[PDB]
Amino acid sequence: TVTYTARVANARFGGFSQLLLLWRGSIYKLLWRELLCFLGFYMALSAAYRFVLTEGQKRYFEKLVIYCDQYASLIPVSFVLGFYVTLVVNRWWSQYLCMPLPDALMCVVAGTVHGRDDRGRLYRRTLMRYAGLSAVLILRSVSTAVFKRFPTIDHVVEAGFMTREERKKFENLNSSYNKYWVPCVWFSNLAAQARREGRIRDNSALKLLLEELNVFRGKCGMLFHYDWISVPLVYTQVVTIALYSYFLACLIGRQFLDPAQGYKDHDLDLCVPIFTLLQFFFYAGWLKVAEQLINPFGEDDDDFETNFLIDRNFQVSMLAVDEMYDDLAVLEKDLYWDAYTFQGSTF
Amino acid sequence: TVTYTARVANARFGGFSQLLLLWRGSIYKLLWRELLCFLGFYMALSAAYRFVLTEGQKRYFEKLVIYCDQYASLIPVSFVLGFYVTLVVNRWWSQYLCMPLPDALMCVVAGTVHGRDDRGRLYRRTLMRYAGLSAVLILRSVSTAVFKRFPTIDHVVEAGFMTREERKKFENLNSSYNKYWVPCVWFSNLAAQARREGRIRDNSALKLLLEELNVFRGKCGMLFHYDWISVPLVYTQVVTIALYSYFLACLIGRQFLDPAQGYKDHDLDLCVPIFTLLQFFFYAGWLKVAEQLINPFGEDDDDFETNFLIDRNFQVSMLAVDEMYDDLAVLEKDLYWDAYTFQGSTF
Amino acid sequence: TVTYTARVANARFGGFSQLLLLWRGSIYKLLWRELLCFLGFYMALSAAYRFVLTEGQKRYFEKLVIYCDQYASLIPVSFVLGFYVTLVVNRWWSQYLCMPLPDALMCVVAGTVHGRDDRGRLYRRTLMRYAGLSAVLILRSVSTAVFKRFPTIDHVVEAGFMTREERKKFENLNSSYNKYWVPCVWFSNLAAQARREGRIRDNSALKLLLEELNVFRGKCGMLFHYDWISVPLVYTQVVTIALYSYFLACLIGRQFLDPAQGYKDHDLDLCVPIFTLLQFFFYAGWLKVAEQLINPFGEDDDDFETNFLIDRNFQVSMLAVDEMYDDLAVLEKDLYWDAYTFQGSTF
Amino acid sequence: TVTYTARVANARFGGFSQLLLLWRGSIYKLLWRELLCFLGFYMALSAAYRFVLTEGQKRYFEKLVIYCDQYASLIPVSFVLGFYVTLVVNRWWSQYLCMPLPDALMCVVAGTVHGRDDRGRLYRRTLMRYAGLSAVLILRSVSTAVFKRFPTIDHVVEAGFMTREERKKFENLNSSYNKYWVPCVWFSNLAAQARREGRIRDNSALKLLLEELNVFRGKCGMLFHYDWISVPLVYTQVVTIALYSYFLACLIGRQFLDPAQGYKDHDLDLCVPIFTLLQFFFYAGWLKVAEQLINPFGEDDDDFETNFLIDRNFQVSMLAVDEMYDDLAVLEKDLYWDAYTFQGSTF
Amino acid sequence: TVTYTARVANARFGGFSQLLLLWRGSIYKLLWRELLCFLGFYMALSAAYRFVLTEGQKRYFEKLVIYCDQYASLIPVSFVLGFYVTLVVNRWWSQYLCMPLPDALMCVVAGTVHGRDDRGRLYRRTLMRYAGLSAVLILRSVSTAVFKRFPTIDHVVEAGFMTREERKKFENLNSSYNKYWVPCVWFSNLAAQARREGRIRDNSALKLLLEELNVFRGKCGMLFHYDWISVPLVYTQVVTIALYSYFLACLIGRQFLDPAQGYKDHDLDLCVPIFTLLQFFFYAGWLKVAEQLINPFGEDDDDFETNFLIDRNFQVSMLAVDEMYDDLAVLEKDLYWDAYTFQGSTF
Ligand SMILES: [Ca+2]
Ligand SMILES: [Ca+2]
Ligand SMILES: [Ca+2]
Ligand SMILES: [Ca+2]
Ligand SMILES: [Ca+2]
Repeated sequence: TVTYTARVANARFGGFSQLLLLWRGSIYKLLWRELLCFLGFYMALSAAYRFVLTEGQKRYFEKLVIYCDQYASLIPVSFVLGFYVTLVVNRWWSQYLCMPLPDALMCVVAGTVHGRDDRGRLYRRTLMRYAGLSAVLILRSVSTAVFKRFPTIDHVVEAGFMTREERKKFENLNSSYNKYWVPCVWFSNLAAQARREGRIRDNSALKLLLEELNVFRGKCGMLFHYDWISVPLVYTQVVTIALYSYFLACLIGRQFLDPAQGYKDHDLDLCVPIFTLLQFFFYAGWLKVAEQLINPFGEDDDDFETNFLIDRNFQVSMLAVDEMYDDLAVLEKDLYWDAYTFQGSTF
Repeated sequence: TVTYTARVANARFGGFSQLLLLWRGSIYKLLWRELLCFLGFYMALSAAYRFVLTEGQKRYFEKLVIYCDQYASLIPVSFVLGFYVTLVVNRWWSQYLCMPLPDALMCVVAGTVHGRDDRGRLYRRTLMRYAGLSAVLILRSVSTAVFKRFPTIDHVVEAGFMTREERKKFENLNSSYNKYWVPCVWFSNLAAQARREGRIRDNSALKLLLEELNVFRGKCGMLFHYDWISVPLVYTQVVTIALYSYFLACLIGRQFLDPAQGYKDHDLDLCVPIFTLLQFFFYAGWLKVAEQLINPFGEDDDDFETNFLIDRNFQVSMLAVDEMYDDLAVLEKDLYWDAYTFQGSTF
Repeated sequence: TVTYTARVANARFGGFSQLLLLWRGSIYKLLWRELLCFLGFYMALSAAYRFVLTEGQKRYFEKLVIYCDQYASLIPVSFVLGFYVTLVVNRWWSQYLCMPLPDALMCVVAGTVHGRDDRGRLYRRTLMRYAGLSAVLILRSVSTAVFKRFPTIDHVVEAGFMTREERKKFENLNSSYNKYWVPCVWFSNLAAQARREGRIRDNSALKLLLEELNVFRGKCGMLFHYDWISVPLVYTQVVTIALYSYFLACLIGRQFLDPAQGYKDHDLDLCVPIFTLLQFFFYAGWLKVAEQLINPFGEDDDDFETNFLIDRNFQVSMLAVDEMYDDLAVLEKDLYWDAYTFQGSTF
Repeated sequence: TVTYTARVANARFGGFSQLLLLWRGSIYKLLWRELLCFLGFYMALSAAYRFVLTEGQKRYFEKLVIYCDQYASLIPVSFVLGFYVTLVVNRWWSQYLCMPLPDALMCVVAGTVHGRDDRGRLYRRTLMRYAGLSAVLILRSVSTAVFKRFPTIDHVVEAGFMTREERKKFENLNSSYNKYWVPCVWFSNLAAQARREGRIRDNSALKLLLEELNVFRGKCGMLFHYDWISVPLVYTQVVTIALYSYFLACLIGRQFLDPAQGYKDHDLDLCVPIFTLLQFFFYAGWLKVAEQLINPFGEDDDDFETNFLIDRNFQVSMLAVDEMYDDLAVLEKDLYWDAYTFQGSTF
Repeated sequence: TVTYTARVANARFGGFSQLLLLWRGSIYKLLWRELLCFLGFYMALSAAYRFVLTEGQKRYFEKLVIYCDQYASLIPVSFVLGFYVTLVVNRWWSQYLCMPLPDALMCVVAGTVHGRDDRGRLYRRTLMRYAGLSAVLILRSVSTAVFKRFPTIDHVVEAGFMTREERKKFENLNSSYNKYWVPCVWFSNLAAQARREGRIRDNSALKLLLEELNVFRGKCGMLFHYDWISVPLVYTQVVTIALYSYFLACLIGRQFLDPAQGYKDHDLDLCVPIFTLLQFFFYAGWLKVAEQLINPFGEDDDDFETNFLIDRNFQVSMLAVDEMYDDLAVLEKDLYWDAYTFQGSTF
C-alpha cells in the first residue's frame, strides 16, 4: 500500500503533478519493461522497413500498415478492458473490506470477559488470539507475503499465534479442507466455557460475543471465497488477448511510412510513435493496474500490508483486552461540566 | 471453478501472458466450435466469390459487401452486449454469495447446543444435517451437477443427508411447491425442543440460533429466486440476435474484394479476415462468458463446485459440532504473556 | 416469469440459439406489432417515392433523405435509452426482492409459538394468515393480476385471507390511506397476546417475532413505495420521444434512393431496410423490455407470478406452522455417526 | 410525485405513447421556456444572417458556422451530463428511502407499550408523536413545501405535533445547531420511563423500541446529511456550463447556410433546426430532470409529497397505536382449518 | 462544504444559471490558474508560429500541428478520467457516511444510563466524551484541518476532549500504531462498570450500548482505512499523465494555421482556441473535482466541515445526555385525543 492521502488533501495548482515523481507504487515501475519491449519490437519493424525490405516489399508493407491501422479499431479493447478493470477494482475494495479486524471483538471482549486475575487475562488473551489465529490461517492461505512469513504451521506456533497443545488438536482433526475456521469453533467453545464459568456475566453478552465472532469468521470465509472464485479466467484471457492483439496490430499499423509516397495522413516521419507509445502506456497501464489489483494479497507495492496488519491486529488486541481491561481513569468532571488554533436549506 | 489467484499474486513482466496457455476454463474451449463455424461460412462465401460467381454477379456481390460493411454498424451489439454481460456478472457474484454455508450455524451450534453425551451429539449433528439437507434440496433443484448426483430423494437418503423416517415425513407433506424449506422448519422445531430440554441453556442462545438459521434459509430461498427469475428471456433473445445478425452482416461485409476494382479501403487481399476473426473472438467470447456465467450451477469449468461444496460443508459441519465440541486445549499462557522469515496522513 | 435457467446450465455450441425459438416471454411477442407498423410506414414512404412523386419532388425528397440520414445521429437515443433501461432493470430486481415472503416468519412461528392444542394451532395459523393478508392487500394495491383476482375486499374474505369479524374491524377503521399495514399491527397485537398468554415462552422469542414481522412489513411498504414513486415520468417521456423521433427520422433518412443519381453510399437498392429494421428491432426492443419490466406486477409473460406466489406462500406457511409444528422424526444416529453417481492460492 | 405505474402494468402496442399526452410532471412543462428561448435566439441569428449581414459578412459568418459546427464536438456534454445525472438519480432514490416512516415504530409500540387506560394511550400516542415531530422538524429543515406549511415552530405547535410545554423545553435548550434530534432523545427518555413504570413489560421490548427509534433517527439524520452535503457545486457548475456552451456553439454552428454557396452537407434549407431542437430537447431535458430531482423536497410535480406523507404518517401512527391497540377479532378458525375470478430448473 | 440545496429546490427557468455566479466552491476557483497556464503556453506557441519561425519552419510546424491534432485522439482521456472520477465520487460519499456521529449513542445513553445525581451525569457525559475523543483522534489522523486545530495531544486535552489522567493512561500505553481505538475500549470498560454498578438497569441495554459503540468504532476504523488505502497511486498517475499528455498534444495540434495555405478545416483564424479552452475547462475541471474530492478531509471549500462537525457533535451529545436526561414535559393529551397555511396503481 502506497498512501498519498496527505499529499492531495487540498486541490493545489500543482495538484497531481507532484505525484508523477513517485517511483514506489508507480505506473512506471509496473510498465517500463512492457513499454521497452513494445518500443523494441516497433523499432525492429521500423529498421526492417527503412533499411532491409526492397521497394516492392516496402509497397506491400505500406499497404499492410494502412490495412492494419484502419481495421485495428475492430478490436473492442476499450469495451473489454473497461468492464474487466471495473470488476477488478470493485473486487479489490470488497477484498480489503473482507480482511478480518479484531477491533469489534476486542471492544466486546474488554467489555464482557471479566476478571483481573490470571484466569480472566488468559480468557481474554486466548479469545483474541483465536481470532488472530483464524486471520493468520486464512491470510497464509490467500496471501503470498503471509505464506512466505508462515510457510509451515511450525512457523505459526513459533510466532505465538498457536500453542503446541493447540497444534496437536489442530493437526489431529481429520479434514482435507482448509482449517482456517478451527480457531473460530475454539472461540465459540471457549466463550461458552467462560459464560458457564461466570467470567461472562450474562447471556446477552455471550450472544454479542458470538455475533461479533460470526462477523469476524464471515470476513475470513469471504477472503477464502474471493481467493477461490477468481475473476473468471475467460475474462482475464479475453482482455489479455485483446490488449496483445491490438498492440501487435499497432506494431504493424502505426509504422511511419515514407512521406514521398503521398499516402494520406502519412507525410510527417517522427521516427518514434509518441501517441502510439502514450496509448500503449494508458491501455497496458490500465491492464497492469488490474493485474496488480486482481490479487491484492501479493507483494506488489500497492498490495495490502497483510503482515503489518497481522502484527498491528495482534499487538492492539493484546493491548485492548489485557493491559486496558478495567483500567479507566477515575470518573472526573470534564472542562464543560458547567457550560481553535448551517441549520438547513429552507431556513 | 478454475482458480488462478496464486498465478497473479504479483504484477510480473509476463503477467497475464502465462494464463493464455490454460485450456480448462479457457475462452478457447468455449469458443473454438463457434470460431470454426464462422471461419467455415466466411471461407465458403470467399470461395463462392472467388471461383463460382460470374463477373456481373461479382460486381453485385461487391456492392452488397460494401453496403453490409457500411451499415452493419447500425446494430447496437456493443450497447446490448455490455448491458447484458454486466447484469449477468452481477447476478453471478450475487448467486455465489447466496450459496448457503453452515459456518455461522456450526459456530453457534458448537457454542450453544451442549452435552458430551450421545443426545447432545445427536442434537448438534441433526441441526447441522438439517441445514445441509436444506442446502442439498435447493442445490439439486437449481444445479444440474447436484441433480445428476441426487436424481431422486432415494439418493439423498442413501447419502446420509436424510433418514428414512424423515423421508416418510417429507413425502407425506402435502405440497405441490419446492420443499427445500422443510428441513429449516425441522431445524426451528428441533432448536425449540433442545431449548425446552435445557440443551440450549438460555433464550438469547436460541434467538441467535434462529437468526442464523433464518440467514441460512434466506440464502437457500435466494438461490431458488435466482433459479426461478431468470435474466429476462427478452434480453437473452435480443443479445443473441444482435451477435448473430451482426456477424452474419460481417460474413457478408468483411469479404476481401478483388483489389483490381480499385474500391476504397479494398486493395490488400489477406484471404483471412484476421481482425474480423479477432472481433468475433472478443464479442462472441463476451457472449459465451455470459452464456457460461448465466447459470453458474451447470457443469462448465468455471461453474461453481457445488458437489465439492456439499461434501466440504457436511464434513466441516460434522467436525465442528461433534469432534470439536468442548474440545479446547487447556488455557495456557501464550508467548507474549510478559510482553519474520503508518500512523495517518496528517502526521 | 419465463424461466429458462435449465436450458443454459452449460455453455453449449448452440448455447443461446435454441432460446430464439421461444414465443412466450419473447422479444417477437412484444415487438411484432411495432415492427410491422414501422415497416408499413417505411413501405408507404418507399412506394410514394418510387411511384407517386414527380422528378423534382424526388430530387427534393432525396436531399431531405440525405439530410435526415446525416443529422438523425444528433438524437442521443443510445445515451437516454441506456440510462433508462439500467434504472428500470435495477428497480425490477429490487422490486422482486421486495415481495414479502413468509418463510422467515413461518420458521420463527414454528420455533416460538407453542401448543399442540387447538389454541396453539389458531395462534400460529392466524399470525401467518395476517402476514399473508398484508401481502395480499399490498399486492392487489400494486399488481393488476392480483387486483383482477381480488377486485373487492369481499373477494379477499371469500378466499379465506380475511375473516368477516376482521372485515368489520378493517372497514370500521377511519383512514383515507392504504390499509395494507393493518394486519401487521394485528400481528404485533396477537404476538403480544400470545407472549402474555405463555404461548411464546420468552421475551427474546417475542423480540425475534417482531423483528421478522418488521422485515416483512418493510417489504410490503417498499412495494407500496415502488408502486407510488414511479420512474420519473419525465425520463419515460424523454426516452419514448427519443425512440419515436429517431425512428421517424430513420423512416425518412433510411429510404433507398435511385442509384442512377450517383449519390454517395446510395448505389444498392435492396428495397427492404434490413439493418434499419434490425436497428429498430434492437432499440425498440430495449425500450419494450423496459416497458415490460417498468411495472413487473402486470400481466406480461415475464411479469412476476404474483398469484402463484400468493397461493404458494399461503399453502407453505399453513403447512409449516400447523402440519409441521413439533412434528420431528425421533432423533436417530445418521450414517456417519462413526466416521457420487482446493486448499488456497499460496499452497 | 406523478404516479403512472398502473398505466404501464402491461407492455401494450401504444405502450409509452399514451404517456406523451401528460402535462403534469412532464418534460414539456419543465422545458418549454428553455426550448422557446433557444428557438428565439436561433431565429434571431437566422434572421440576421438572412436579411441583415452583407455578402462578405455572410461569407465570414458561414466560415464561423462551419468551424463551430465541426469543433462543438470537443465539449464533453454527453460525458459530464451522464455522470451528473447518474449521481443525481442515485441520490434521489436514496433520499426517498431516507424519509422516516413510523410503520416499524408503530408496529413495535402497538406490540410493546401496554395499557388500555388513558396513561397507556398517552404513552403510545406521545412516542409516535415524538417520532412524527422529529420527521416534521427535519422535513421543514430540508423541504421548501413543509417549510411553507410550518414557517415557525408556532405553526408546528398549532398543528398538534408539539405541545406548548414541549415548546418551552425545546426553545429553552441552548444549541446553535438543528434540533430535529430533540424528540428522539425525548423518545428514548419516555421509553425508559415506560419500561421503568412497567408499561413496557421486558428489557428486550425496550431494546427493540430503541433499535427502531435509532433506525428512524438515522433516517432523519441522513435527510439532514443529504440536504447539507449537496452534489458538489463544481459538478453542477461544470455540467451547466457544458450544456450552455455546447448549445451556444450549436446556436452558431447549426444555422442553415445559403445552399447556393455549395458548402458540403449544406444544400437543404429547412429554416427550422428540427434535429438541433430535438438534441436540445433531449440534452437540456436530461439536465432539467437532474435539476428537478437534485432537491426532491421542493415543489416540482415529481418532487416527493412530503406534506401528504406527514399527514398520512401522523394519521396512520395514531390509528395503529391508539385505535388498534389490543383490538383483535376473536381467534377464529379460518376457511382451511381442515384442508380465482414451477419446482426448479433441474427437474 | 458549499450547500446550495435551497437554491435548486424547484426546477426554474434560470435553474442552474444562477449557480454559475458563485465563487466559493466553484470550478473557476479550482481551475483559473491551470486555465491561465494552458492559455499562456498556447499563446506562447501561437506567437512563436506567427512571428518567430521562418517559412520552412512554419510548414514543418503546420505538418506537426495536423499530425498531433489527428493522433491526440489515441489518448484514452475520457476512458481513464471517467473511471477515476466515478471511483473518487463513490469513495467521497462513502467517506462522508463513515464520519462517526454520536446521535445513535446519545439516544441510547440518554435511554439507558440512569441517575439524576452527579455520578449519573458523569457516566453519561464521560461515555459521550469517549465517543467524541475517538472521533477527534481519528479525524486529526485523517483531516489536515482537524490536525491544524489539534497538532498535539496537549491541544486535545486543553479542548476538554481528554483529561490529564486519561492523557497519562493514553501515552503510557505501549503501541506504535494509531491509538484512535483507545477511547472505544475505555467506553466498553466504562459501560461494563456502569452495568455492574446498576446505572445500566439490564443486560439488553448494555448489549445495545456495546452494539452502537461498535457501529461508532467501525465508522472511525473505516475512516482510518479510507485514509490508509488511497485510490491506487497508479490510477492517479495514469489519469494525471493522460490529462497532461492530451493537453500538451492539444497545445500543439489546436494551433490556428495560416488560412492562406488552404489546409482542410484550417480556414478561420480566431486566434483564441475557444472550444479547446472549453474542452480543457471540462476535462481539467473533472480531474480537479476528483483532486478536491480524493481527500475530502482537506481545507478545500467543498471539503467536509470536520471542525464544525466536531463542535456540533460534542455540544449536541452533551446537551442530549446531560441537560435532556429524564427531562420530559408531563404526559399531556395532544390536539387529536378525540379525533395547512394516492391509494395504489390498481385501484
Ligand atoms: Ca497483486
Ligand atoms: Ca454455466
Ligand atoms: Ca409489466
Ligand atoms: Ca426539486
Ligand atoms: Ca480535498
